[PDB]
This record gives sequence, C-alpha cells and structure tokens, in this order.
Amino acid sequence: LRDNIQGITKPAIRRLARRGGVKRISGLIYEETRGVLKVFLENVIRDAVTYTEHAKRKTVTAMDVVYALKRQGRTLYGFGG
Amino acid sequence: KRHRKVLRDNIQGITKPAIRRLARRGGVKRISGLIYEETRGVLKVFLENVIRDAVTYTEHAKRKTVTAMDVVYALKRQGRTLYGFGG
Amino acid sequence: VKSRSSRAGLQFPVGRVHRLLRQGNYAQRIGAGAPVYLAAVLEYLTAEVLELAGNAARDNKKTRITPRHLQLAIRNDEELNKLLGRVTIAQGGVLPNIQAVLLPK
Amino acid sequence: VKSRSSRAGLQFPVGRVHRLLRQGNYAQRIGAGAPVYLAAVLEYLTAEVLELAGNAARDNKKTRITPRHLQLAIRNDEELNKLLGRVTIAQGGVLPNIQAVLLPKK
Amino acid sequence: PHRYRPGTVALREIRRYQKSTELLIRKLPFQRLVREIAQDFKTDLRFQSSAVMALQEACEAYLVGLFEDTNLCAIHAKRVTIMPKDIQLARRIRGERA
Amino acid sequence: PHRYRPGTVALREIRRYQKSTELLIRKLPFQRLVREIAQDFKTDLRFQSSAVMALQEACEAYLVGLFEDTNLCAIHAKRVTIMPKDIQLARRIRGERA
Amino acid sequence: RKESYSIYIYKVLKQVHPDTGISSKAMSIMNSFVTDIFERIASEASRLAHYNKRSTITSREIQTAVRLLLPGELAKHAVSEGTKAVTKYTSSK
Amino acid sequence: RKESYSIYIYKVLKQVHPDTGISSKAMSIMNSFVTDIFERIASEASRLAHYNKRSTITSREIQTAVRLLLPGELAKHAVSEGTKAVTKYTSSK
DNA sequence: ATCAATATCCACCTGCAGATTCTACCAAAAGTGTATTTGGAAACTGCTCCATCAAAAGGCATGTTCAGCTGAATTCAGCTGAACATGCCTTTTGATGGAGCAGTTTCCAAATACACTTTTGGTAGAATCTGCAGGTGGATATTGAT
DNA sequence: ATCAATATCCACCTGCAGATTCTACCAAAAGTGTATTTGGAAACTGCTCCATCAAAAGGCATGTTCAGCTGAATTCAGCTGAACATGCCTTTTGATGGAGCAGTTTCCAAATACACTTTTGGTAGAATCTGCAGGTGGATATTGAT
Ligand SMILES: [Cl-]
Ligand SMILES: [Cl-]
Ligand SMILES: [Cl-]
Ligand SMILES: [Cl-]
Ligand SMILES: [Cl-]
Ligand SMILES: [Cl-]
Ligand SMILES: [Cl-]
Ligand SMILES: [Cl-]
Ligand SMILES: [Mn+2]
Ligand SMILES: [Mn+2]
Ligand SMILES: [Mn+2]
Ligand SMILES: [Mn+2]
Ligand SMILES: [Mn+2]
Ligand SMILES: [Mn+2]
Ligand SMILES: [Mn+2]
Ligand SMILES: [Mn+2]
Ligand SMILES: [Mn+2]
Ligand SMILES: [Mn+2]
Ligand SMILES: [Mn+2]
Ligand SMILES: [Mn+2]
Ligand SMILES: [Mn+2]
Ligand SMILES: [Mn+2]
Ligand SMILES: [Mn+2]
Ligand SMILES: [Mn+2]
Ligand SMILES: [Mn+2]
Ligand SMILES: [Mn+2]
Ligand SMILES: [Mn+2]
Ligand SMILES: [Mn+2]
Ligand SMILES: [Mn+2]
Ligand SMILES: [Mn+2]
Repeated sequence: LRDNIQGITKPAIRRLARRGGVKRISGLIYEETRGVLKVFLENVIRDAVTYTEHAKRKTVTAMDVVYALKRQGRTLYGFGG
Repeated sequence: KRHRKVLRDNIQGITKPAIRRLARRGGVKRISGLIYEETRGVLKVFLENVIRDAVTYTEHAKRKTVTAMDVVYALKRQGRTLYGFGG
Repeated sequence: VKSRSSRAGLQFPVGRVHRLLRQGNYAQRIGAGAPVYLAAVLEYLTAEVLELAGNAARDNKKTRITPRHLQLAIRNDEELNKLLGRVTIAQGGVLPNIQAVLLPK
Repeated sequence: VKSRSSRAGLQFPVGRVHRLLRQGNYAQRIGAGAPVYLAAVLEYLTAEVLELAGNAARDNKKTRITPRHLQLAIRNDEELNKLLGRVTIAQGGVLPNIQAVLLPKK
Repeated sequence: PHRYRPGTVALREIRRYQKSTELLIRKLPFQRLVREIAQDFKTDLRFQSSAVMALQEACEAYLVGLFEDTNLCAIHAKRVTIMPKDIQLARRIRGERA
Repeated sequence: PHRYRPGTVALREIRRYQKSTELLIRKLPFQRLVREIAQDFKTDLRFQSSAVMALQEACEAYLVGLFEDTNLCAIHAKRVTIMPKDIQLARRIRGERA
Repeated sequence: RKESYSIYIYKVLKQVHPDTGISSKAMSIMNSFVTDIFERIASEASRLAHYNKRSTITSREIQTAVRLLLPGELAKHAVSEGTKAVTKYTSSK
Repeated sequence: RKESYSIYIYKVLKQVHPDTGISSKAMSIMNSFVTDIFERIASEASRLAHYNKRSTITSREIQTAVRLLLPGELAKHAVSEGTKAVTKYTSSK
C-alpha cells in the first residue's frame, strides 16, 4: 500500500528535471513537484470530465482532454484535434 | 496646408520620476540606475504591439480615426482585457 | 403582455439577452431557456461584485462606488480575482501590499 | 467540371474550407473568395513547416518526418515558434540547451 | 538640519501611490509618444482622446504589474534593488520576448 | 573502483533526455493517479487510452517547461540547485499564483 | 442609439445596497464586466454545442459553460440562480 | 466516416520535399496544426465582421485576420499566397 | 598538461518487425444551373469631435551635492545531495474473453423559426439634487538625533 | 528612554461638477398562428476498454561515502536615496474651423436557396520499407596519479 501520487517516483521527477536542464536537485523538490502535478491534473481532468458529462458519456475521450487543455491555454497537437 | 512639427525622441518623455512612481505602485523600494532605459524599451515594445493591432482594426474599418474600441479590441487580442472604455 | 424577465423573476432583460444570443453567431438556433439562464447568471454575478464593491465604498466612508472600490472588492476576493485575473480595471489602482523584507528592522 | 481548388491553383480543398466556415458559426454569409484565401493561407503555412521539418529530418539522416522533427523545426524558427508559443507537440521533446553556468570550468 | 534615512521616503512613496489610482505618467508626453509610434506605423492618423487614455491605462497597468514581478525577482536574489536582470527574468517567465 | 565526480552523470543525463522524446513517468502509476483524481469528479468512469496518453503528454510537457523556468530562477539567485522556492517564484510569475 | 445594462445594474445595486450610488466610470466598468462574462459564457456554449454536433444552445449548454468558466462557489450559486429562473419561467403562461 | 487534411498535407509534402515521408503521429500533429490555424483565422475574421456590423466574412476579413494573427514575415507571405489564389480563382471561368 | 585506465560515445553495417504506401470500390459532399433575395457600396450630408491655438501659472522635472547602507566580493565550514553498488518488486506486456458502451438508425412530440401585427420598456437629452474633492487647522503618530 | 522636525489623520465646511429624476418617442419586445426541425428515446450492434494472468525485466528503493555547494560572516567601495535650488513645460480653460464619422437612400453585384448531377475523399484489406535495436571496434572524455 502506497499513495498514487507517490507512485510518481523520485527518479521519474528527476528525469523530467533533466529534460528541463536541471543539474542539481534539492531534496524537497519531489514533494513540491508532486503537489504542482496534482493541481495540474485536477484542473485538466475536472474540465475534461465536465465535457464528458455534457456529452452524456461515461468514457473520457481524448478529444475531451484536448478541449480541456485548450480551455486552460495549453493546446495539445496530435490527439484528434 | 501646414504639417505638424516632427515627432521624435518622445520616449524620453517617459521621465525618470514617472518610472519611479510606477515602480512605487509596484511596491518597489530601491531602483538601479539602469532600470529607466530598460523600462523605456519594454514600454515601447508594449505600445508598438498594441497600437499596431489597434491601427489594423482602424484600417479594416476604413477609418482614419483610432477609436477607444479599436484599442480595447487590440488589447483583448493580446490577453490584456480592459474595462472602462465602452468595452 | 408579460415581460419574460418578470416571468423568470429577474431584473436583467431576458429578451435583450436572447436577441444578443441570436446576433452573436453562437449557434443556428437558441433555446428559450438559454437567455433566461444566462441573464440570471449575469444578474447574480453583477449582484456579487456590487455587494463586495458596496462594502468597499462603505469601508472608505463613501456613498458612491468608484472604480477603486470595484478593484478592491475584486482583488480581495479569491474567486472574483481568479475570474478576472487577466482583466484590467481602469482607474482601479492596486491593493496596498509591501513585501515584509522591505520594512525597517 | 473543375474543382475550385484547381481553379485557385491549390492542393487544399477550397470547397471543404467553405463548408467548415459555414458550419463553424462565424457569420451569416460567407463570401466566395474567403474559402479560397483561407485555403491558400493554410496551404502556405503547411508548406512552410513541412519544408523546415523536412530539413530537420535530413539533418537527422532520416527520410520520414517525425514529431521530433516538427518540434526541432518549429522551435528553431523564430516566427513559427512565436505563432505556436502556447502549443504543445506530442512526442516532440525539447531543444538541447544547457545554461553555460552548469558546464565544467576547466 | 533634518534628514530621513534612505528607504524611509521610498516606503512612504509606496504607501502613497498604492493608496491612489491616478495615472502616474504625464499626459501630454504620453500622447506625443503614442502619436509618434502610430505615425511610424501609419500616417495621417487621428486619435479619440479616450483611445489615448485607454492606451495609457493599459500601459501603466502593465508596467505596475511588471514591476511587482520584477520586485519579486530581486527579492529572490536576496536583493532590495530591482535591476534590468530582474525585469528580463520576469518577462522571460511570463513568455514575453526581447 | 571508478567514480564520476558529482555533476558529471547529471550533465550526461541532461544531454540524454534532451535528445529523447520518451515519456519519463512510468505509464501504469500515472494511469492509476489519473483514474483516482478523475474518480473524485465522477464515478464509474472509463478512459480512452489515447486520452490517458494525451494527459501524460500534456503533463510531462508542462513539468519540463516549469523545470526550465525554475532552473532560471535558481540560477538567478546565484545557485545551481533548484529549490521549492524557485518553483514557487516561477509559478507566481506565470500567473498560476498570486 | 447606444444601449447598455445600466438600469438593470442600478436596479441590482439598489437591491443589495439601497443607500449606495455608483459613479459613471464605475458603471462603465460594470457594463464591460457584464458584456465580458456574457461573451465568455456564450462562446463556451457555442463551442460546446459544436463539439456534440448540436445546432441549439439550450439552458444545459449555458449551465456547463458556467461550470467551466466560473470558480467553485461562484459557479454553484450561478447554477442555482439559473435553474430557479428557468423553472420559474417554464411554469408561466 | 471521419475526415482530415491528411492527403492534402501529404501532397504538399511531396510538392516541397519529393523524397520525404511522414509518420502517422506526425500527420496527426499536422492535422491539429491546420485545424488550429483554421480556427484562429476564422474566429478573428468573425470578430472583425461583427465589430463593423457586417454579416459577411469576405476575403478581406481573412486578410486582416492573417495580418493580426501571423508574425511579420509569415504574415506577408500568407497575404501574398492568399491574394494570388484569389486572383487566379477570379481568373478561371 | 601528459602517463595510464576505466567507461563513454561514435561509426559503420546489419536484419526485420512494425508501420507506411499502394490498390480497389461506393455514399457523401462538391459542383451546376436557376430563381431570388439581400447585404452594403456609392453618393450626399447633418454634426460630433478632433486638432490647433493662445496664454497664464504653478506643479514638477532636472541637475547637484553628499553620505548611508546596499550589493558584490571573499572566505570558509558543514552538511546536503550525487554517485554507485546491491538486491528486491512492481511495471510491462501480451493475448484473451467478456461485455459496457459509444455511434447510428428510426420515429414523432415538443420546441423553434417564421411573418405580421400591437404594445410597452429604455433611451436621449433637459430639469433638479447632492456627494465629495480641496482647503484649513489642530491632534496623533512616526522618525531620527543626543 | 526623551525631544524636535515633519508627516499623518480625522473632523468640519462649501460650492460644483457630476449623479439622479423627470418627460417624451420608437425601436424592440411580446403576442398569434402556421411551418419545420431537432434531438430525444427504445432496441441493437461492433469495439475499444476493463480485468486477470503470468511471467521476466529492468527500474526503483536502500545505504555509504564524501565532493562540492550553499549559506553565513565580514568588508568596503561606490551607487543610489534624500534634500534643495531653478526654471521649464505640462496642465487648464475656452474658442474655432473643418475633417470625418455616422445616418439615410438608392440599387445591383453577390450570396442563398433548392434540384440534380458528378466526383472525390474514406474505408478495409493489399504490398513494400525505414529505422531500431545490436554489435563490434575505434577514439573520446573523465579521473586519479609521474
Ligand atoms: Cl494549470
Ligand atoms: Cl433551452
Ligand atoms: Cl400550471
Ligand atoms: Cl496650472
Ligand atoms: Cl450490469
Ligand atoms: Cl420608462
Ligand atoms: Cl412607460
Ligand atoms: Cl426536442
Ligand atoms: Mn469573399
Ligand atoms: Mn468502472
Ligand atoms: Mn442588501
Ligand atoms: Mn445588502
Ligand atoms: Mn568505424
Ligand atoms: Mn505486418
Ligand atoms: Mn438591405
Ligand atoms: Mn563612504
Ligand atoms: Mn548587503
Ligand atoms: Mn561594489
Ligand atoms: Mn569538507
Ligand atoms: Mn551490483
Ligand atoms: Mn449493453
Ligand atoms: Mn479630502
Ligand atoms: Mn453642469
Ligand atoms: Mn530645469
Ligand atoms: Mn467632409
Ligand atoms: Mn475519382
Ligand atoms: Mn479519387
Ligand atoms: Mn478515391
Ligand atoms: Mn540504433
Ligand atoms: Mn541508430
């Protein structure tokens, strides 16, 4: 038993930081990162599911996510629109 | 029959004490001597962009007078929505 | 003759809102409930920021709400601040706020 | 019988662009020339990023354009980068870039 | 001979201008600046006075807004003095360019 | 016994992952997380695999960008180590906070 | 021939604050506010009708748009007001 | 049945690099690109027509929208191509 | 910077599964040809509203002097975060079977759009009201020197 | 822990520019009565999607050691804030001529609206290809020590 956000592990966060050009990482970064990540996902998923509900569906489609992302000013290319 | 005097160097009309005041409203306590020129540059870019889009709206309307609505629409294009001017 | 606003129990003009919906190029047809709902929401939001602004006016010994009172009302309210987080209020100024590290001692 | 795309000298579907304009709730009437103009613009921009991405794939010694190649193409070009400054390309990665202060001294 | 220590009048000014809402750039100079820029983009242009005023409202709101972020960047560097470096950082993170 | 000096492997990794385009969070834990968060908004929900993938793409892009701005803030403070402080400053200036 | 929301805004003002007035600049700002929120909600509604191949914007579209645009509590109260206005309206002849 | 810009994008790909291919994911990304820019230009044109109480989105609206949406150089070339296609289309009976 | 010694990369070739291109047909758009409307451009033109202009005066911008305290440089120690070896467990994956739903028809009842035809609500100024911005002067507080 | 030297408040006053009320038309709601659609609402698919299962594989968690980085301390030069003198130029007020919005008609060039007639773009199998993952063997980079 472990929490799901803790399933977002330290080395994965580290790899992401590496792609962002970070050379050295404070030990307190990982929890902070998990927090920010959770806020992001909450916002996006909330919007997406709202689209779902409006479409009277039970399956969150990729288009729902793309539309939600466009609402948050984070347009994604490559998933149907 | 007469044309207006040449306009030039009017960015210097953005005086040091005025920039100082703006910083004060920004809650800034101390200011490096090189701030005012940077501020003038940044301001000029901002104004150039907004006025460009505005004037584009004017042109498209086949007008010669820039309206407050032109500026409001222009500002909204740039994610800087303005209230108060018939917006 | 019965105002649709009246029938909806609203101050905001339901008929005008319906017309603007028709003229705004949003959809081919507009349901009869949509302008009712929209005008209701608009009126509610109006009431909320007018409530908070009226409070700001009273706090400043003022009878008449100004752009300043509106700004203070909005920026001091998390939800309205977020709703209008990219809106500029002319003649509104800013919230008094000084970073602690800038104070003496 | 000749399509309006052929008559406008375009690869992109003028008729389809017209239909999309009508069905997109933009105005009550759509002029004849608007779908032509729009189709031409979309085709030009497509040619642009396709060319730069083609170059990027040639540089990578690849024949087939990938998301990565489109990303390298777009980010390395000032204007396409500006035009898509708030667009995320799936499986595109990032430009190799390391702040000088992070490199070894001697 | 009386003399306030440096910083005192600065904080006084912060309180003063954060209390008020008046435009802080002189009107006529800003109007001239606007006419200059516009003219360089297109000649024979006329301006509604309220359009100039809107432009000034936008410009001052933007600059006050930018100075807050700048102040935060200087304070992040354990400084009290804002520097071009700070403005540049703020505008980079904001997604503004050069 | 061989050992690389601290910083070396890190730079290695920066070059490696700046070259690749692979998702860096492991797929299943992320799908778990997504389904939980989503569960809090509506229950008995199903997810297109392309929807979960779109989420992870958008997400990792977001976090990599934020790590860039964060790194800039740490370098601004004459540091080389990113700290929560840095992420905070970046997110405030981004408009995601205050 | 320029119309605004001024009299409606004033009505609501008197409702929440009977002894409080509003300056014309502030009323102008209020007018901008109402037109803005109008446009955001109507645009979102348009978009939502479009996504689901629908040609009609019903109260349901306005509602989802409201839930998308407005932050929590504001949204909840807005939804309340909208629903009540609608039911009250449909009960009338 | 669903439709996309795939074949037109591929045709332009051949017109611009004759011996270059494109992966499916890349093709999706290009589709999203065309759809996006379409929506931007169309939306702005709509706004333009609305601002001037016009009911028709003509080539001119698309032009101004292009000038407002595309950065300098790209905008110039886009306007060029547009005018070219429209004159050529007016030049075919 | 040179002597040696791990590891890291980089080059060139290689073989193949996973995808990509190419081929072969049918509804659905796209194109035509009429029959109408209808938007909006042209041509006066009634009138706000912008551009000058003038002229007086004081609110501020400019420039100088000068000293305080801020930023930048330097040093140093301790403790944090990186590198690495070790060993365990969760992710990946790969069909497989089942079944929960999206995606599409197929009807009609309700709702919406028309086209006229009355009925009011809202707007543009004129006619009354009245907060509040500015101007003073005395109390309270704030700040900085001995 | 006290005194001067300013700045900060808060109350009280008063005419004015700005807000609130009063009247008067007209476009805009609202009311009727046909005339279409539109999006449900049941009954069924085909299809992704969930749930197991079952290994193997890397990838993650753990712990030790310690390089090197961050933050604290100290110093000082010089930048920048405060105060002051000087005089410019922005601000204010009011008028005037006319450029250029808009408001109204007057009408066709252009779009819409059907009715058919064609043709193209999609779909589901068919037919080759590009890299990717591997494999040396050759230099490079990195680190400790003459
Ligand atoms: Cl976000
Ligand atoms: Cl409805
Ligand atoms: Cl009843
Ligand atoms: Cl004066
Ligand atoms: Cl069941
Ligand atoms: Cl009335
Ligand atoms: Cl009446
Ligand atoms: Cl129905
Ligand atoms: Mn046209
Ligand atoms: Mn379920
Ligand atoms: Mn009340
Ligand atoms: Mn109340
Ligand atoms: Mn070789
Ligand atoms: Mn195969
Ligand atoms: Mn007409
Ligand atoms: Mn000294
Ligand atoms: Mn210091
Ligand atoms: Mn120094
Ligand atoms: Mn040590
Ligand atoms: Mn081992
Ligand atoms: Mn079923
Ligand atoms: Mn006062
Ligand atoms: Mn008066
Ligand atoms: Mn002087
Ligand atoms: Mn004239
Ligand atoms: Mn064919
Ligand atoms: Mn064909
Ligand atoms: Mn075909
Ligand atoms: Mn390989
Ligand atoms: Mn390879």
